[PDB]
Amino acid sequence: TSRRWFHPNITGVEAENLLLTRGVDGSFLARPSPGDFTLSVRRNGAVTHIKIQNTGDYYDLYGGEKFATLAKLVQYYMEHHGQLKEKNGDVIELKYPLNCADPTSERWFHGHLSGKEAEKLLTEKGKHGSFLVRESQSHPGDFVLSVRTGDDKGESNDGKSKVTHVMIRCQELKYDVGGGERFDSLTDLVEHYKKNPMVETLGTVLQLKQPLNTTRINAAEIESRVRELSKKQGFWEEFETLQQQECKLLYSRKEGQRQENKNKNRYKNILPFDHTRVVLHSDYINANIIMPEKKSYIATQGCLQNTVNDFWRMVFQENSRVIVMTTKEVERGKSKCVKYWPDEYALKEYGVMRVRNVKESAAHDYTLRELKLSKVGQGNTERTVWQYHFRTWPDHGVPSDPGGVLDFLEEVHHKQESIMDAGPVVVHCSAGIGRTGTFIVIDILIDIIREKGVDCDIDVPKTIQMVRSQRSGMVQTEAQYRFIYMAVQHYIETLQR
Ligand SMILES: CC1(N)CCN(c2cnc(-c3cccc(Cl)c3Cl)c(N)n2)CC1
Repeated sequence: TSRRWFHPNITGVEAENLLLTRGVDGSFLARPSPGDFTLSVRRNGAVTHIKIQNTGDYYDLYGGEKFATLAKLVQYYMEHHGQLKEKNGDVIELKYPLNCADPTSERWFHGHLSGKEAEKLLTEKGKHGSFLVRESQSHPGDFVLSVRTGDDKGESNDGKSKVTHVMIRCQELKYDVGGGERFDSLTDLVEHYKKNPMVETLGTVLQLKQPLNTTRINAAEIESRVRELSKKQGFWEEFETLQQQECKLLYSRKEGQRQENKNKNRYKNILPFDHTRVVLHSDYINANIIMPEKKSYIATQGCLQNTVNDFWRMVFQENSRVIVMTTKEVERGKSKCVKYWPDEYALKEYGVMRVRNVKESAAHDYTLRELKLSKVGQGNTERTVWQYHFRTWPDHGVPSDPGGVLDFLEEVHHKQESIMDAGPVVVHCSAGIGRTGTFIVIDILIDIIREKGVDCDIDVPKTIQMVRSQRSGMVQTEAQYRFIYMAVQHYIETLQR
């Protein structure tokens, strides 16, 4: 569970060179291509490149299956759960992950950074255990590990906290700390000294507890940050650093893997976490609760014809009053969601549930439907559910401008507020992770902003990671990540005007 097999800055020829020179039959590595990826596997003394497409909904292993994360794909195939057979029939077997040495995707690596800058950052934002690695300014080629140790966090003036700088020599492509073991990369060195902290001569234990947070920003300055991330790419490096931490979120999904529930998932290997699974009071639905660390969400898949009734049971049980569909019924020739709502003015029964379609309202980017949900046998249980069906989301990538999405979310939020103590807001697309995660993260950040104003801190990676711990693969592509950033920027600018 390390994910050292993903090389962010490698190309096809370099991957072939690595697999043949420093590898053996069974060695594999994943690499990024424009939005797609490649799994290069050594077999029979040669290399085979399998394409992995991710347009925004899921990872598509050509000749394989759909996955919410590259980590889960590699796990699925290494552990023999599935066999990556080729069109010929011969099995392509993953065996030995060829570890990468590039640290640009590590949370704690800040190349362009001086000693005084790093010490100032640690004094300001770091606490006990906060650490970072930087390039040595006095020794070109070597590095420096700056670690803080003390009692409290912040720029204290009592001598209880302090910053220590440990030199890291890079000799013959191997990293050491002036003596002892020589590690194959900065990552191995950092992990070793995380497990086995250094002890100073007088007792001080240099604990590498958490990396120094460099992503939390004040909203007012997002503009600058965006430019700082636009000058490889800033957005790309930050999103890849976020992806690197996906192997720490492979939680249990046994309920979705049950044989009774197989037919209730649109995609086989995209399942809900057990600890945030939506339980029905026939208890299974591919849905998860998303709770920001007041308004909660339900992230779920597009309805299957055999799950519409369970979907409406969920909406009723959870007392949800707002639904957000971010996909049309068919995309690029494939079906992504079954029509689960009645035609305008019509009334339809889904199992024990009943749904009237009172009125519809066609907007530029979306359609609003005022449905009335009730339970057959008791009319007192009639309630109004407002379905906001977004229709102008491109089949590939993300919108070019976030204004439509922002007004959409603003209306959704006002509607959710109009109903007192309303249940979670249901949000779904196809697999319920890509567009769903993007919309939910944007809604969370914009709610923070609207409540606390411009004078507040926002952390996009932290929010996305908190949401990913509740459903696998929330926010799928770097395009959606940059779109989140740009939508926050646009909302800040509109509020400032
Ligand atoms: C310059 C650099 N090499 C790439 C950007 N940078 C960072 C920092 N922190 C995060 C972060 C923040 C909160 C949660 C999670 Cl999970 C993550 Cl990963 C991040 N994604 N990138 C630092 C190193």
